[PDB]
Amino acid sequence: SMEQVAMELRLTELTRLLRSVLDQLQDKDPARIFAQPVSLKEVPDYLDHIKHPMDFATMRKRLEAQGYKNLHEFEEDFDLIIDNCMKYNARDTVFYRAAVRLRDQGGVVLRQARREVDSIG
Repeated sequence: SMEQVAMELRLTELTRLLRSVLDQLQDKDPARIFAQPVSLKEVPDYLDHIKHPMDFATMRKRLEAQGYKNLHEFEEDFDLIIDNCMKYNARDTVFYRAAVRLRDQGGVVLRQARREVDSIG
């Protein structure tokens, strides 16, 4: 149908906007701490601690499959990255501190994204 096509154009455009959001958030992680999945070879007990692992490469795979239906879903994944790190790592660690800085800096980007998503529909 023509409606399914229109719906698909909207998803494609959301995917375009979320790609730009993802790039901007990932720039706030210059140490690349959150770039890839925590390695189960190197942290063999990880899944005993963290039930839903997340990282920027994993988000990017979902994004490029047009797997985010709305900004809420995308934000859920970004928040997992931060919240998983803040649980597994102690306060006095470069990892925890990196997550705090990512959360704080990302807030700004995500605030305007929400306005853009609502504004453009």
